[PDB]
Amino acid sequence: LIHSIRLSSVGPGKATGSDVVHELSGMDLAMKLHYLKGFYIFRSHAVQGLSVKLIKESTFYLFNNYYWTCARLRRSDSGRPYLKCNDCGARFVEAQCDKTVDELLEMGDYSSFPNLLVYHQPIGPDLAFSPPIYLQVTWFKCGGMSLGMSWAHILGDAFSACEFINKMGQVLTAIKANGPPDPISIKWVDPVGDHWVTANNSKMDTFSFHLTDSRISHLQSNIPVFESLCAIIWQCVANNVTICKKGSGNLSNGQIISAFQADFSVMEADLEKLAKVLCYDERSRIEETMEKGNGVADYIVYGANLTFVNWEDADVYGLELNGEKADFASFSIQGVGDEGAVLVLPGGKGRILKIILPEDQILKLKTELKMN
Amino acid sequence: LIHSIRLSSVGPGKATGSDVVHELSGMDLAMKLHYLKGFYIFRSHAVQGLSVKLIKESTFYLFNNYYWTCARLRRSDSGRPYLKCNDCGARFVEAQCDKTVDELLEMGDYSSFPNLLVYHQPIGPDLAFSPPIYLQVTWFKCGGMSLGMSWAHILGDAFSACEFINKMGQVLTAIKANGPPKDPISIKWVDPVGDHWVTANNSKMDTFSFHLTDSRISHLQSNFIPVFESLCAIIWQCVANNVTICKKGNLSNGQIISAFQADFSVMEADLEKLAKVLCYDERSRIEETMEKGNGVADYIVYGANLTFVNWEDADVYGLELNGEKADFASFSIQGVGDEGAVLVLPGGKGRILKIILPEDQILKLKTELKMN
Amino acid sequence: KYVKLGYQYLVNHILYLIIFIATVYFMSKPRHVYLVDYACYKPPVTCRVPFATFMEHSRLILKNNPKSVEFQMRILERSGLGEETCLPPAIHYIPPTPTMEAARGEAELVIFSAMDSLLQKTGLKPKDIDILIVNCSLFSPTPSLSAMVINKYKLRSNIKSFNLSGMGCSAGLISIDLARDLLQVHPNSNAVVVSTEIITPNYYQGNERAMLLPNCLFRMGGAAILLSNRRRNRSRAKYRLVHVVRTHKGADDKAYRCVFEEEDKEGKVGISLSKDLMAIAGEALKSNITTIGPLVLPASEQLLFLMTLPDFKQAFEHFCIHAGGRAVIDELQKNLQLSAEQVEASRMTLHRFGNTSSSSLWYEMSYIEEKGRMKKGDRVWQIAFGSGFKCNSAVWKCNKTIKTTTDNPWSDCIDRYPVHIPEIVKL
Amino acid sequence: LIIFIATVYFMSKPRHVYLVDYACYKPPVTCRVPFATFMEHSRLILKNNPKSVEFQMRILERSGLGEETCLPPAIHYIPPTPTMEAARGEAELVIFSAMDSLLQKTGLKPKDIDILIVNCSLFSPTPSLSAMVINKYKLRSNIKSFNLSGMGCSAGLISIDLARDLLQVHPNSNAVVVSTEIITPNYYQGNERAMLLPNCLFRMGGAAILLSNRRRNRSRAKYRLVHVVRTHKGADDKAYRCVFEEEDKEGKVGISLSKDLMAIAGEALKSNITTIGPLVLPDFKQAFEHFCIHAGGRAVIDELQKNLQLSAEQVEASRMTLHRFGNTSSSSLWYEMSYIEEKGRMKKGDRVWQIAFGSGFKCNSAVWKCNKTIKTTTDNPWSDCIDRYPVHIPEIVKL
Ligand SMILES: CCCCCCCCCCCCCCCC
Ligand SMILES: CCCCCCCCCCCC
Repeated sequence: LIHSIRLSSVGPGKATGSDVVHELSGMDLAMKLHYLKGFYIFRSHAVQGLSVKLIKESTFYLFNNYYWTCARLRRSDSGRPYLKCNDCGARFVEAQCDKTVDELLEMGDYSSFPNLLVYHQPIGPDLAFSPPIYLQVTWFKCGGMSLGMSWAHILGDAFSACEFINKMGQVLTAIKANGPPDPISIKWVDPVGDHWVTANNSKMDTFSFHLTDSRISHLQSNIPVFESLCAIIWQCVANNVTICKKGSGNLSNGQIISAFQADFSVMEADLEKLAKVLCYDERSRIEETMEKGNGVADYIVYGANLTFVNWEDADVYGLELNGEKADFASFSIQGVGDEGAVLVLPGGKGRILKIILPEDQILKLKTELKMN
Repeated sequence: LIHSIRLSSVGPGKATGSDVVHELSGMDLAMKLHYLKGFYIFRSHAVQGLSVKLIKESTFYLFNNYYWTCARLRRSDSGRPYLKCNDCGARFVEAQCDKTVDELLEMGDYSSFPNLLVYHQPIGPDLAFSPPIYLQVTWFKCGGMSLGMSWAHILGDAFSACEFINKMGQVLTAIKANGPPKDPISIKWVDPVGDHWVTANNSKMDTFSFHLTDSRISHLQSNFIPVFESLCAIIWQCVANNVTICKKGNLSNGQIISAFQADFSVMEADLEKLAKVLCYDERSRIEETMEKGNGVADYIVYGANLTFVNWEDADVYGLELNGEKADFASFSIQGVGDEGAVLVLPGGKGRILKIILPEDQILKLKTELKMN
Repeated sequence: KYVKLGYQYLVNHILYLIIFIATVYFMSKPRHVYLVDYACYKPPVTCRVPFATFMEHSRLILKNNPKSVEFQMRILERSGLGEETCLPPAIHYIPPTPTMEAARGEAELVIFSAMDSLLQKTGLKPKDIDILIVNCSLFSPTPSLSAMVINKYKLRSNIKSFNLSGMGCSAGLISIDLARDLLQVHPNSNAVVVSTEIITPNYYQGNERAMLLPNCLFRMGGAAILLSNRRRNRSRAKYRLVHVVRTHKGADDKAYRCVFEEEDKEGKVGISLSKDLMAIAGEALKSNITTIGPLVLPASEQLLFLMTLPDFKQAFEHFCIHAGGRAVIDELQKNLQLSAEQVEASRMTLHRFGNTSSSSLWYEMSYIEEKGRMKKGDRVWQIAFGSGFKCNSAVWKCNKTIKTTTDNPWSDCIDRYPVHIPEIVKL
Repeated sequence: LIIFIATVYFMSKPRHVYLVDYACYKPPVTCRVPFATFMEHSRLILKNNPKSVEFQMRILERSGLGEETCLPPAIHYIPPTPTMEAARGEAELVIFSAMDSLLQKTGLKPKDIDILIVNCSLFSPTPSLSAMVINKYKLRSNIKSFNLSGMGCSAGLISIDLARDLLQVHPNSNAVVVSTEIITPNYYQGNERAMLLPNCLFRMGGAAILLSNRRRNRSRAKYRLVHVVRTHKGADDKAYRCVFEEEDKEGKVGISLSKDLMAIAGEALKSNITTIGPLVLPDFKQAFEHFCIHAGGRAVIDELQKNLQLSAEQVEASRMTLHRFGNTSSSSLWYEMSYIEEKGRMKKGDRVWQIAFGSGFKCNSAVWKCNKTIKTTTDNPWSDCIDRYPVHIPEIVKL
């Protein structure tokens, strides 16, 4: 499917100076085992006039503002990791696809897109030589182009990654036009050393589906859209529950994390019960927990307690090449604990729900939704 | 055993000139399905200070006298083959052997030596691009050297090939010293082969070599100049009608070839009787039948009947490098007919007997001969 | 021996009714050769190669040869290179795949950029170029690089074009000397000298430690120089060529083989460096200095030397030591007792642009010019060295005080570049 | 009044440049490659490309090459395996043989060589070939050495012109010019037809020439250089790209020739003649006794003979050099010269016009004058075949 893969490096066009570092906060360290995969697919009309040279130049000018995303991980004497800004760069991948964009979008099974259009390698087992950003550009027969990013969650959250990609697009356009410029939401896991990967007892699988405005309104028979959908999926999955929404340019993990522990029967509960539960910030607790460990202990956020993620506010379609939005853009989490996760993404009139569980639970959920 | 094989071409140092040809007689055409494989093995002492460059130079100066051995086969208007002396050359092969000369000379039977130390390809299926001579030089780990030659029988007989190799050695030494200078019964008609001159056998021909000493010769003679005659009689009795004898009579097919049809049963015949019938030339009739076919018909000499070849007088140990004869030299025929052949070679005071027969008959003879 | 060469040349140099005495001199004097101007190529920031990226790519490429990676780390830690040195695009891929298309692209980019800058600076018309000399050591396509320039700029059919290849990093001064002679022969003519090293074919794809140092040190760069003997250029010329001294230690077997292109055990071509490269370099530099001493030293120093049978800081105002290695600059500074400010241009050029083979002298000249330190009448000594172990030297005299400009390779970094270069760069 | 009219002329007079002698490399018979062997090796190598073999057959049939041209040892193996070691060995062999012959026949001491110019188009090791010569013969440290590379088959006359200028600058000096083409790295290992023609024609050869401006060589010199004219057609895109080194679809490097190549050559030649007509003419062929046309192709010799109305005797040296040695690149002109000297046809005062052409389509020519009647010798590459060599060359050589 994908052939002619070429690797190289990009990075800041301006040296940042020696001795520059970048501290990782408690939230950054609590997300060190998670990654973001985001891919955009454009047709030949939008990518007209673009070549790998232009994209590389735009990335070189983009990383001047995000030089720390090209840094490498070191460990202090106390063992707390940090980013040393040596301008090592981000990994750049060029790929070819024998299919066309029209053919690729006419498959229905988009579940393989994150694995083929995005190049991902975990940080480690040697921290000092693991880039936190992988960018892949794939060229199709019809002339369309795919842009995939693997983004280490230490750098920031999904909104930060979307801002980064939008800035890349803006810089490309500018170059073309004007010339060069105790908490519950986290779970302690067995130490992973320098290999930052989420360990899973079972084989996790992802299943995604789109819901329209009519479906959401009908399900809402009992702001409220996200809560109601979370309640529906929570009831079908059926104690600990985690929610993860947007907070209130700069790259940061500015995401509101909350958790609730329910000593009641979720299995047999009214929908309004779970809705009131969900709609009625744990940054401080996580910060203190990670500070008391000097950043050496390892925790996972996603998949800790059936995480719910609200990316309907994410600018997943903010990348405009030649003033045209991507034909199809999507985002997902790489690395999710056993409890799995649910992701809400901004579709059209409705929302796109991605659900990550063990395969047997995936089949059970598909059976449960076969009539609901 | 043999690795690092490199092919090349050698030939006359002086241009032969345009329109030069070389005619093939009736004997040459009758011999065209047979080839001679010879090889010589020298220890590291004899070939000291002898590189491939020197051997190639000596061959370049040798082929001036034998330019027609570098010719290529053509067919005239009537279809009679001849040799166009276009100086296309002879094939040269360079090979390496991990073993040493001592290991090779102390590993039992030398049955695979002709196959590995001699590079052989038949003439055809395209006559115009088939060299009649292949030379191969093998270098051993100890520093010893093997020289093998595959020689088309159209060029001459075993004595001619031995003279050619001895002249090669003489030229090499001189360059080192003074710098550069009625129906015939012996031949059987065979199915047409067109341009692929190979002897076709409806069986698996196999060889069997042994070293009858100067003592057992008299021991077998007492059972009843004609030494090879008595050996041929013994082998004829052991393998038991039609018999062929080849014996010694500038390169030419000068062999004296005779045949003797028999009516008395060979099995129940005295050894002296068979010796008498054996010891008591068919070139004229062979040439006449060849001319009656316009040189287009195909005939087989060796293996047409039970063939006995007398090479005891051939100068097998004639090649001298730095004044030292080959540690081990041997000659044999490739392309023997179904009937088989029995070659007698010199072993100093003794004889070496190479029998070529169908494998089952070889197994039978292995036991039949041991009784005497 | 080399003192004898210097004095032999000086005998034929100090030499340079009324009508006869005037004519016997005016018709035998050498023509003045003038460096009208020159342009240095400024590699784009998209080609920069920081230390960490180089070492990561080495770790990924030589994954099965840890000792080679360690050797490259040791070499590049003490090289004195900075974070802004550049390599051509083809070498940025994790396995580099050097093709002749990429080599031609890099050659066109560098050479055409330099030539465009030169023509814009001097107002020179292509039809006025009489001589063209191009020197690049390794890259040599069948239609010459000089032929490529002639095609690009449509030079005259009677252009005297020359392509010097395989002559190492000292061949820039060989080109300068050739232009000097050709301008002696041909009056009222212009010569253009292009000095460059295309890195894409120069890159070594094996893992032998003797062949990996050029990968660590050589970086992108190029220069185009306009020389003239026209009387009109005499006023606006930046420099006047005073001397060129050539030394060839190729007769000695050790010097001949100290930098040798050859295949390794795996059949990959690269430049092997000998263990005694430093001894050969010291001897060649000493021989060149001894030969040139008689031509530039004050008569006082020469008489002092002769009596006890000197100080070159008094013979020159500016020094341009080829940036072929930190150790060579160290040793020259130690032996000649040069101050930190007298080797500042060479060290800064090595830090900023790395080892640009034959064009580094012009980056050093640009560095001196952009600090406003090149005054009228100043004397500049350029010295270069390279394979065959040729060692060449040139002496220039500033013809007019040089005002700082903005179309130079140092324009965007000169305000800070007298920087501290640590002995060991920690990764 | 006499001084200002006499010394002005005497001081503005160019120095006389003399061809003291030259030596041509004689390839050994062990490197000989007849037509049949070339075609058989081509069949074995390009076994999967019958059309490439047919193209090479068609090219070599009408090439005008004989049976005694030579290729270096590395090219004799059925699949050639060119290595840098083999290229260095061939370069050393050819160049050292020619240099030894030159130093033996001139009596020139290596310490008396002031200028050394080496031109070889494709081969260019990091220690230049001039450095190799300096190391071999232990030349002076202040020698003016130059290595011209990538300038094609006309670069021999470029080397001659450079030596002429350097001898103008430097009085009482000797220049040695080594013109050669190493075939081992030149060989094309692919099967693209446009890049296969060079393999069919380029053969081993080399030349070492001693030039001087010393008065002691004014009487024993063979020739005096009269003129050198250079033409460059690189400004025209078609002429620039008509001989271009590049990779094929399989990534193998070779030299592609354009279909219009012949046309371009014609134009270049014409230009050169139009530039040298006013320098020698008082009808082009009546200004010269002898002609040396670079043996870069039978068709080019045919075209020049037709245009300049040359006779069979006047183009004899070029045709015989093409037949005997093939296309030896820049050294070709010196084999042809030797031919005229070996027939006893080079008399004092005779004018020789050499012309060469190559990549970028530079086209250069040189006019020499004979300084002394040259007697036949036995230390030249034609010695063992001159007595028969004015041979009949068939339009098509039948395999
Ligand atoms: C600031 C990021 C720059 C991204 C470009 C990096 C290019 C690296 C050049 C190739 C390094 C080769 C290392 C030696 C391998 C043997
Ligand atoms: C007489 C035979 C001498 C060896 C000829 C070798 C031919 C090599 C060149 C072929 C190139 C395809």
